[PDB]
Amino acid sequence: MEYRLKAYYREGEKPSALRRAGKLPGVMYNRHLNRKVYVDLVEFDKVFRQASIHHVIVLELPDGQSLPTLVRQVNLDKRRRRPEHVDFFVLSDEPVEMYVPLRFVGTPAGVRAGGVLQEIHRDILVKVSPRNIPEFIEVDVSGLEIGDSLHASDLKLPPGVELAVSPEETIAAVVPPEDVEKLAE
Amino acid sequence: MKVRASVKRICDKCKVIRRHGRVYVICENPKHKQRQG
Amino acid sequence: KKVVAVVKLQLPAGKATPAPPVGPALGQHGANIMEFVKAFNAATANMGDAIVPVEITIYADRSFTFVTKTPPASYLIRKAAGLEKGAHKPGREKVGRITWEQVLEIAKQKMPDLNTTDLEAAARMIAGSARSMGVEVVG
Amino acid sequence: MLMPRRMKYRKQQRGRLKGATKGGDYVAFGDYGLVALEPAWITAQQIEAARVAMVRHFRRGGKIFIRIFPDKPYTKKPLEVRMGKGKGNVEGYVAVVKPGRVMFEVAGVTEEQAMEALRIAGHKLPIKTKIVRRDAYDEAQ
Amino acid sequence: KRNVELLATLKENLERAQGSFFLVNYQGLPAKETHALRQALKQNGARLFVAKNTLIRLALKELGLPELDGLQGPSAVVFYEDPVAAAKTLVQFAKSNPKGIPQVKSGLLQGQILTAKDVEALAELPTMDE
Amino acid sequence: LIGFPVVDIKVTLYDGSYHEVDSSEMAFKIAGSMAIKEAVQKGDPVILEPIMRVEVTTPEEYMGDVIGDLNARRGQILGMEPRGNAQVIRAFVPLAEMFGYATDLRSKTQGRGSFVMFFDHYQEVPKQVQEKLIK
RNA sequence: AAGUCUGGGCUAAGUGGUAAAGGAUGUGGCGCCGCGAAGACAGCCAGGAGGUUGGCUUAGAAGCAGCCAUCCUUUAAAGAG
Ligand SMILES: [Mg+2]
Ligand SMILES: [Mg+2]
Ligand SMILES: [Mg+2]
Ligand SMILES: [Mg+2]
Ligand SMILES: [Mg+2]
Ligand SMILES: [Mg+2]
Ligand SMILES: [Mg+2]
Ligand SMILES: [Mg+2]
Ligand SMILES: [Mg+2]
Ligand SMILES: [Mg+2]
Ligand SMILES: [Mg+2]
Ligand SMILES: [Mg+2]
Ligand SMILES: [Mg+2]
Ligand SMILES: [Mg+2]
Ligand SMILES: [Mg+2]
Ligand SMILES: [Mg+2]
Ligand SMILES: [Mg+2]
Ligand SMILES: [Mg+2]
Ligand SMILES: [Zn+2]
Repeated sequence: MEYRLKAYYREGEKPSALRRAGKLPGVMYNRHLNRKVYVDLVEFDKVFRQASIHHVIVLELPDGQSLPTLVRQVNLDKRRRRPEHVDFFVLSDEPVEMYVPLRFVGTPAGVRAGGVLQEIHRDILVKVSPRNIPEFIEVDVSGLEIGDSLHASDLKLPPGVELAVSPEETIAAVVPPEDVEKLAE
Repeated sequence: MKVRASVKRICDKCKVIRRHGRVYVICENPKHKQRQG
Repeated sequence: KKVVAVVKLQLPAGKATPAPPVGPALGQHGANIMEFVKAFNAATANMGDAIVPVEITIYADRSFTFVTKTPPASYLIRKAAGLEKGAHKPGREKVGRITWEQVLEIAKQKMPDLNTTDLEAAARMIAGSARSMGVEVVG
Repeated sequence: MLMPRRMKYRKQQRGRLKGATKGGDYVAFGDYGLVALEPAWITAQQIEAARVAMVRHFRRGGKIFIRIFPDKPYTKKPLEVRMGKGKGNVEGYVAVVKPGRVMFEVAGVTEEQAMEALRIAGHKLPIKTKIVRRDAYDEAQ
Repeated sequence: KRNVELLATLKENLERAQGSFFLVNYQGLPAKETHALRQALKQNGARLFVAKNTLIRLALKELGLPELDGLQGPSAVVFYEDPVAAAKTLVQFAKSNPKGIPQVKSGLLQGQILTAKDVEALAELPTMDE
Repeated sequence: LIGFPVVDIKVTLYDGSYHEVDSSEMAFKIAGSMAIKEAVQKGDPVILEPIMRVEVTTPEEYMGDVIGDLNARRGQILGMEPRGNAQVIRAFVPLAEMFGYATDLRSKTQGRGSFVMFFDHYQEVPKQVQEKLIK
């Protein structure tokens, strides 16, 4: 849950040359720094598929530095469903704005009754110190029946960790379930 | 024998064979007998 | 003069007519087939209902021999929870209830039929058999 | 089936299928997705069939989302007339789709269930289409 | 790799609670005659230890790894181990040899056994209650 | 629907008027009919067909085959008892499906079974039968 | 007219030398998890069992019409099949 990934420095190499040779063009930045980097596709993919934009990844640069980051954006080539480039946010002791996995706890009274829980948000936006990223945030959705929902305004929130979006924003809902009976009409 | 462009395993004993350039399906049940054609 | 057989039946209470399975598999006994109407409804006429199991053996001079078990899990529990039937849909509607120590005494009725020979093991069988029907156990 | 409630204009010129999906490329709602492998005006009765497939599979049921909507009116001249005398009569609606688009999404359903539905839905469509499942890459968008 | 481990512990446990474990080739017995000639050694061999049958492969890594006199009877074939010491047995090997040398064509067939901690024998173990 | 008798209804009479002069006995007959001819027309009419209470007597070799035929003839089975041993199977099948039965029965029972059959009641022919009949 | 030219690889259909949805133990090459000498996969030798016909539902649905539930027990194991 505190990931590492090798990360090297590119200068003038073509993104195409790189992408070809199994590597992933990328950039790492923050308000003090900006640097063009590549990672091995397959290695990033292994990490990233667990980490996502949620958990720190740590960049082992050839120079020996050990940058601790967050994946900010990841550009996909739309034709091939694949990653072309990654944005690496280099974290700092200041608090930071980022995304927290929401784990939905419990089975609703609306599921189990025929229907369906639509997790609108699977995570949420959060202002927070890097030093306390709550790798999780549990929400109880057992009280939800069909036609019921749940907004940010709920949501327990460890400390601290304040929200970062309107609490007016809805986050899960239970909606009714595709009926073949509903069909003929 | 069934003769179609879609030859498939129909039940759990259905067997897919390649014979003399042709894909067949062969099975205990004889309705299942396909030939690709 | 038909063979030595080991027959296994399941007939309920009352209906003691010599029709299948009391006929083809029972002709091989030369059975006093109607001696069961009276030698069965004599342990089950104070009771009335209850399927009571039975094994019927024949030998070499054409006579029959049968010995019975004890009324079903599902049966014993139905007349302890104020019920005629089960619960239609096991899950959302319980139509009776039973304490931890009324299942034990039901578990004490079925003690010489089972796999275990215990009470805590046995009563959870009764307990699982209450979930099978949808009658909550008064715990 | 599907079509616009209202339109600013009733017939439109034909345009062109160059290129990958403009957007709409990542899964947003459900757990599984059906992505178009090729360009095609998918027609509404098509979309509709695909839906009906999946509800019929699920029976009851989960949730199907539809991410393409047919809003291009399709013209056609009446049979056996000649060129000229104006543009033809709108006959139905279609949705312009380019490879990488996610067309339909499913949620609340077994993994076996999803794939099989999606398999069927593809069969009702005039193009290649791989099934996809929600990833990290999707939620990074 | 695998649950094969939490059964070496099992058999280690039930072996490290004894010193006189026998072994039988519990072959052809049905289910009706199985839960008999097993409650049999549960009302003749204390606790609930008739046979603890488990993979010979591991019950030689069991006897092997406690050294437990490397029970080399021949843990080939159907091999089921009669914990006669996780019980209270003695001439209770007769509890075995009656149910089996009658209720079959060879019933609870005896193979290897080691009493106190000394390796018993073949028929001399099978005649150790007759 | 197809001009067969109307059965199974409750005819409530209430309001009305008269004339010491114009009105008559005949003049009220026509009133009643016109009333009823619209009653049974404006209220979801439906075609009932007859249904027979059937007993088939079969050597029980033949049980399933027979019940099989029975359901397949749009029937609905009621139960099974022994007789001359021999067996008996009771059923409601629509009469429309009992034509020439004796011969399938004899085929399905090796010419060893038999049957009796009686009108029991009427009921709503299937929505997919009814509207074929309306020709 | 000029190489039966050189080195690596594939293809077995005369594919090359006429086409699509789709279908396939064709053939090669990758990659990812999985089980495996604490003995896997294949065959084959045992067992595969109780409470229990689970409750409900038809006249009967006894593991296998179908609607619920899917526990418990001896157990090496064994599903309310
Ligand atoms: Mg990849
Ligand atoms: Mg086909
Ligand atoms: Mg074969
Ligand atoms: Mg044009
Ligand atoms: Mg455009
Ligand atoms: Mg078209
Ligand atoms: Mg012309
Ligand atoms: Mg036109
Ligand atoms: Mg016109
Ligand atoms: Mg298609
Ligand atoms: Mg994918
Ligand atoms: Mg966008
Ligand atoms: Mg050459
Ligand atoms: Mg060459
Ligand atoms: Mg060819
Ligand atoms: Mg050629
Ligand atoms: Mg050719
Ligand atoms: Mg290939
Ligand atoms: Zn087959």
